[PDB]
Amino acid sequence: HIEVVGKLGSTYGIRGWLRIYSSTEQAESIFDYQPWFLKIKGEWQSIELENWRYHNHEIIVKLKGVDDREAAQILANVEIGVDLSVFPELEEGDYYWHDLIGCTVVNLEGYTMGTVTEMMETGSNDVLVVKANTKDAFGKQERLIPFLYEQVVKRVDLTTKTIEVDWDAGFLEHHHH
Repeated sequence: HIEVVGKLGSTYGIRGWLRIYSSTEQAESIFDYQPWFLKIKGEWQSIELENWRYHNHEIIVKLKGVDDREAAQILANVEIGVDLSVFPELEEGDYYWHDLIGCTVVNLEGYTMGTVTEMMETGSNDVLVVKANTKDAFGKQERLIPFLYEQVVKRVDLTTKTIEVDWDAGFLEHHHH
């Protein structure tokens, strides 16, 4: 279950913010987990993160119940932990699918197919449900693109949240040339 991933520091400002030091393998990664757990009196106390930002090469955090210098003072130097245990076994697809939701699909011709709103499994066939852009060139509202690696879905790039596919926009679409 719970594993240490950081430590709270000195209070900043007068409204509750305080510095942070994360043991997380890289750095900002401690922010991909919720809720957080502060070890107080040798016990894990759950706590919600509200926001965070940079203050001169120094990350600073703002927690839910903390709203002032004195309330943050109490938390100085306590360990932060998160629940890294396994997630429930999915009855459909895999966790990686979740990263495709919201990506933009563009075919080999550079045409923007729209934003993928859902991965749909109908039987043994998985399909990306793409919400076409407002009034796109071929009059389609939605596209069902087979989630097939190599022949249809060429690449996924979360760096710019994009999915490249070899899928015609419409019958009359012009090709490479």
